[PDB]
Amino acid sequence: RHMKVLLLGFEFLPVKVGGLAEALTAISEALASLGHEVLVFTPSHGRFQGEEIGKIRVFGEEVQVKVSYEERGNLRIYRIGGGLLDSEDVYGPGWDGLIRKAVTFGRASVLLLNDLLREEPLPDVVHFHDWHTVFAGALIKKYFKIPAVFTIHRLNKSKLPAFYFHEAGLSELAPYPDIDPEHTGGYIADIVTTVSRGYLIDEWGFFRNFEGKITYVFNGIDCSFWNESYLTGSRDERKKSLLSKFGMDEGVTFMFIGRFDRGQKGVDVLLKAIEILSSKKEFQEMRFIIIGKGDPELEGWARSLEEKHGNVKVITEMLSREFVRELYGSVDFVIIPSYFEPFGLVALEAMCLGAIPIASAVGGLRDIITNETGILVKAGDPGELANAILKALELSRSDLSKFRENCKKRAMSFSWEKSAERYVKAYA
Ligand SMILES: OC[C@H]1O[C@H](O[C@H]2[C@H](O)[C@@H](O)[C@@H](O[C@H]3[C@H](O)[C@@H](O)[C@@H](O[C@H]4[C@H](O)[C@@H](O)[C@@H](O)O[C@@H]4CO)O[C@@H]3CO)O[C@@H]2CO)[C@H](O)[C@@H](O)[C@@H]1O
Ligand SMILES: [Cl-]
Ligand SMILES: [Cl-]
Ligand SMILES: [Cl-]
Ligand SMILES: [K+]
Ligand SMILES: [K+]
Ligand SMILES: [K+]
Repeated sequence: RHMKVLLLGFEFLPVKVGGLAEALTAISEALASLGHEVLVFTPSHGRFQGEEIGKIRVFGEEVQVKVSYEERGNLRIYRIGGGLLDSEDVYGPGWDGLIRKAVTFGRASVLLLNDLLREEPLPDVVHFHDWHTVFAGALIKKYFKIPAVFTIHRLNKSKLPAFYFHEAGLSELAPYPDIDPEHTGGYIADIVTTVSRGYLIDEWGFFRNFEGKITYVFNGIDCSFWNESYLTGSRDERKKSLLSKFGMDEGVTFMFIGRFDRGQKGVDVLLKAIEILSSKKEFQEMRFIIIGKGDPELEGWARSLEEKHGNVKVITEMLSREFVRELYGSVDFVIIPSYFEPFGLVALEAMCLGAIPIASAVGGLRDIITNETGILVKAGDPGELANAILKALELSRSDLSKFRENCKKRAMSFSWEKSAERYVKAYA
């Protein structure tokens, strides 16, 4: 039953870059609330000012380690500062700084766990996340000999010089001049996981190295935040109103929310799909809201289409999640033309709010979006996307309502509690 878990993560609310902080906080809270004792080690990144607990030696120098302790029942959070762990640049500063920071975090973690073990038993498992925490995971397994579980949220696919493993005290893990840290993490782990069954398959070229000890464990979504109980009026009124607030009268509405970049989130695919459609007769019963920022080229292309058409709105400012929740709760479709997707949180947030997804058939999107709950399409293919948008527009029959309902039912089976229960089996 009850386990004591040591969870190593490189970000953790309130200190976040993208969604990882929130996902790790969610997991920890879920584990805790099932009754398990959960200790979290994570860097301070400059936000906390902890107690000195002793020195470590990193790259020929001494570093005084600091620790801030937050405790809430079975959930125990240790934020470790000292040297590079004080940089506010979570994934820095610079590439070299980052990796030195990750080594620093590895030695600092060992120090802390020794310090703690003076007064409590060893944890039953160490669960570390992403490549940044591999020095720490590998050192803890090595020194304290406890079962390790390695979870990959996103494969960085990059190598480090052996120098770093040597300096970390992990020479035995460095039999070549250059070493893939993700591969090392899978290698020393008793169990490896990633956050979706379709990403595990999309990356089987990597993950097959761990046949026999590899599985997937989905992430969750917070549907207590993402639901419609926060919105008023009916969906028609809201849409009628939003569109109008954008200069447009009613029409079936598609939304994209994403950074603007090449070969990732796929706004370029969508901007092209739109051009492809901007000559059909039905392009006129369609409204597009494009939200994000990044590549200037991609920005201009979007601003230009906005100008060319009184049918396209573009938002490069930053939207609060309260407001995004409003958008999802009022548009007809959300479009998710990713080139790859470890999990698919946006699809879930949208689905929790009755928006019907049209997504690339990549990674977790293939898991999440089943055939009664959204439309899937080849990634990278503007004509396939433009076509799907067309199908959707013809879909417009008040049995979009069947879809919407299926979307909600579905998205909500992705609870964090189920993730946690799943990780617990894996721990055991
Ligand atoms: O099981 C032992 C190790 O397993 C894992 O190692 C991985 C590496 O992380 C991968 O990067 C790769 O190793 C490559 C290596 O990256 C590359 O430099 C090259 O190595 C040559 C080397 O240049 C040359 O000097 C000579 O000694 O031969 C080497 C091998 O021919 O190619 C390597 C071979 O793939 O693959 C291994 C496979 O495991 C894990 O990362 C380690 O921590 C673990 O100890
Ligand atoms: Cl992200
Ligand atoms: Cl040390
Ligand atoms: Cl195979
Ligand atoms: K010194
Ligand atoms: K299976
Ligand atoms: K994701």
